[PDB]
Amino acid sequence: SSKYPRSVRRCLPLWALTLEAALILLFYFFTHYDQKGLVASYQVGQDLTVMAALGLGFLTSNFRRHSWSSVAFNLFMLALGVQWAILLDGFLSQKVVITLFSIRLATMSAMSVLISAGAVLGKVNLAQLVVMVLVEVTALGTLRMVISNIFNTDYHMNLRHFYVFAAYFGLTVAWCLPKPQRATIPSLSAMLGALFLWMFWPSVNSPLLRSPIQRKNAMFNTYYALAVSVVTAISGSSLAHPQRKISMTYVHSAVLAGGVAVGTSCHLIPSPWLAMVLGLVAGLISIGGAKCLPVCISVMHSIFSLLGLLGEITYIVLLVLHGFQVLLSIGELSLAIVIALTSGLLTGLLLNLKIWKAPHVAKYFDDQVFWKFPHLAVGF
Amino acid sequence: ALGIKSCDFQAARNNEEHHTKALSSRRLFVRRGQPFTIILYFRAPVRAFLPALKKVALTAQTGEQPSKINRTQATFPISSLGDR
Amino acid sequence: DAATSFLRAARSGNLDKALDHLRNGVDINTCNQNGLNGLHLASKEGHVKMVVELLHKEIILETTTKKGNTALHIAALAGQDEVVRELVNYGANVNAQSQKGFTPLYMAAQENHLEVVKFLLENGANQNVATEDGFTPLAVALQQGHENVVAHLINYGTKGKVRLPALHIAARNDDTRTAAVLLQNDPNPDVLSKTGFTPLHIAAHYENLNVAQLLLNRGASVNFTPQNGITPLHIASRRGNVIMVRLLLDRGAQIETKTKDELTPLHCAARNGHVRISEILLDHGAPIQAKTKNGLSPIHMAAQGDHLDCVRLLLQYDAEIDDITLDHLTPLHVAAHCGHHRVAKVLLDKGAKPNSRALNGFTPLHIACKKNHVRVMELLLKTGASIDAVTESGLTPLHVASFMGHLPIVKNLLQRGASPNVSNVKVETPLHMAARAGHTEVAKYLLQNKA
Amino acid sequence: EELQDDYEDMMEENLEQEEYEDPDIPESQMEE
Repeated sequence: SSKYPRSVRRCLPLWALTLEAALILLFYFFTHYDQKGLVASYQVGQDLTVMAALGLGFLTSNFRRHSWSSVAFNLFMLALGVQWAILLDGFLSQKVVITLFSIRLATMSAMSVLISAGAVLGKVNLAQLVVMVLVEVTALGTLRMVISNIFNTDYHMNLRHFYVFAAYFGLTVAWCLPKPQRATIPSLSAMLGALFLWMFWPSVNSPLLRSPIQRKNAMFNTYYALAVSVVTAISGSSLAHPQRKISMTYVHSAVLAGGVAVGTSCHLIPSPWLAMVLGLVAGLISIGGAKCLPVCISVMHSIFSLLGLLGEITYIVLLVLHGFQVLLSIGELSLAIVIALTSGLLTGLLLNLKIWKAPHVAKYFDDQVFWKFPHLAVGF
Repeated sequence: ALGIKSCDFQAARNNEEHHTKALSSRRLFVRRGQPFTIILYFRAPVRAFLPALKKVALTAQTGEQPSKINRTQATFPISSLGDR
Repeated sequence: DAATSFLRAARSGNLDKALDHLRNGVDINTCNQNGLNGLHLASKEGHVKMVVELLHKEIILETTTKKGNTALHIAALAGQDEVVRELVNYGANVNAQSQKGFTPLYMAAQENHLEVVKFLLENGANQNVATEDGFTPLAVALQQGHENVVAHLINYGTKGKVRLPALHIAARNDDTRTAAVLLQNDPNPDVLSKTGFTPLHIAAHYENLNVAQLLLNRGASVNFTPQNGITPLHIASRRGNVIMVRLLLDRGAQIETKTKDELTPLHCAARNGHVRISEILLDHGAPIQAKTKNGLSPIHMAAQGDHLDCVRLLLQYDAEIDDITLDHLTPLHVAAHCGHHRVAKVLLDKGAKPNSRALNGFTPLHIACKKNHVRVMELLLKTGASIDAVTESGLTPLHVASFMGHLPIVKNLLQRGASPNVSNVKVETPLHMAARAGHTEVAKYLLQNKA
Repeated sequence: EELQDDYEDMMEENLEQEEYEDPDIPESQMEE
């Protein structure tokens, strides 16, 4: 097989333009438009957009020669995912009325895919990412619809499982990919992205809560848990390292451990000390996973999945205080995990198709595959 | 449409090339690692060479209980991409 | 349409379809709209067998596409290490430049193909060749962040061609097809390696008769003499290649050629014990009394190596049995020095003088007693060697044996009646020699016998 | 490996150019 990348001058433009034309046609046929707090409602969605673009594009840009692709592909995936998620959430919760709240929900749905893509960035091209975006948005919408139909929950309120869904979907897709690093300036850019994610994660911890009191309590808990998690992660990076130094890449992923741990139950926490305890437990679990998971591909995605599972478990624990309820919650969690694994397997099987012109395994984590650089021999 | 009439092993030429000419000119004595030439005759003319080439495979067996794990049996196709 | 099918088969690796199309009459040098022929398409997809088959079909190796890229350029850009090796072995120019000045080394360096970079650098690729924009493989490797390529390019520098020429490799492996393709490309069969040897020298070394005959038919020099004077006939005689010796003599090899040490092929055959080669050379007119810079004749070489049958053959061809070197060493002296009692017996049975004198008056008996060679001593004493013979310094064999401490030789000499009362020019006795070297046992036996 | 014979140094070692030269005349004078 030729290690030189195949020409995508006819596959990628045709695919992207066809997707955009289909999106425009569907918006024309199925979408319709529509006060005092318009700016206040827009600010939450703006924070979600800022996270999804900046933090999730630069957080994976820590690679030595794959930061361009990480950032630009994250932007492209967000732009496609919001547009497709608007239509999918309109279809599965019913025409589609487009509001700021629907834009916020589609932004969360795209954030799920952006989190999943971190396990597969550096090993796929743009068309495979488009396929992953479409399939993952459809699978998350189907999971939310099934949960709403079975457990009598709300379709928009089933978006709380997006941490665990994104993590397991990303791991499952990365498992199916063919088997195959850092620099200072890309690490600083990833630190900027991680800082933005850490600062604005309280917004993503309460976009679905309606009452102001629950949102305020959730933001308090997320803020304190995130502070505790940052302290614990920066402290314990030296413990879980053979060189006895602090790993910047580990910090980039473990800054968010407390926010992930308290994400599903930030409104149920009645006092900030419990949130701080949860953040400390999240940080210690992150240290343990960083020290143990590589022994038994993406370590950060694996510890993110472990943190999401821990957050679900502590939600189960906290829900009892505030038999059949535990069974319903565990069944919902198991259904989410099974659907995420099945959809990840399907997406990985579709991503191995030869028609996508995937990069060679020896050309992984390189921007030279997808980007033009001067003084290069082109073609044969 | 691909019947086999006979198979000429060309014992004399191969034995002279494989330095076994003093053994016999009728039986085929060949040495390992060196090519030997045989001629395969068909009862009927072959219309298309490539499909018929894809339809034929050769098997060499030695011993009373040939097997692939014992390296006493080997099945190989007739093609130019084979491992010489 | 048939040419299109042939190109598609070349691209897809279907060698049978390509061979069928070539048999039907499809032009071998056909190409698509981009100028890529079957060789280019095969090199892009890593089909080594297709490349070999097309090269065997007299395809033009140095064909360039519309971008100026050869097959080697495409193979280096695609990262096909095996195809790059095969193309280089068949004579691809590693320093060829494209329209914009790109080289195969540049294409391998820009795509982080470290193995291809290593192979091209070992095969003579010049990293100092720049494109039309002034960029170098080192510069483009630095630009793209290929750290291993940069490190290897810096470390290698200008080490140059460390590999043999492709014709030498073909002659080593007796590859007649590769050699035929190389000679079709480069008509000269006498290409020189860094050591100075032609591929005919390699063919004679390994007795690769087929490639040697091919080179001799294409116009190779059968008597090509490098600075060291080692002809292919010399190598064939030294290596024991009888059939190669016969082939070289049939093609017109000179038999009296001397190396820088004045070694004839007869000397090389005799020092290694090749009786058949020596007989063939002597039947073709090899001088049997040729002497090297040290005065050694072929019989000296045969006696040095304990080559008994070679000594017999040389003596059968009227060799001087008492030929002397610059040190006046007869072949009997050489046999005594090396301890070859069989060679000494053969020489003595045919009339070699047992009491021949060297420069310092040493007899073969003296040298046999010096080197603790008891069997040679017994054979010489049987054949009339003087047990009381003296050197120019008056040294008896007992003197030398006592000084060297060889107790069994001293015991045998004293049992055969040698007198320990003999004296040197310094009047010293064998007891003096034993006492001056601390040989307690030899001195004790000398005291017990007659001292 | 199995390809060292394609290089100049290994081929030079294999050809054994020292075997085509007269090494020396062994005298080994007994005088101390």
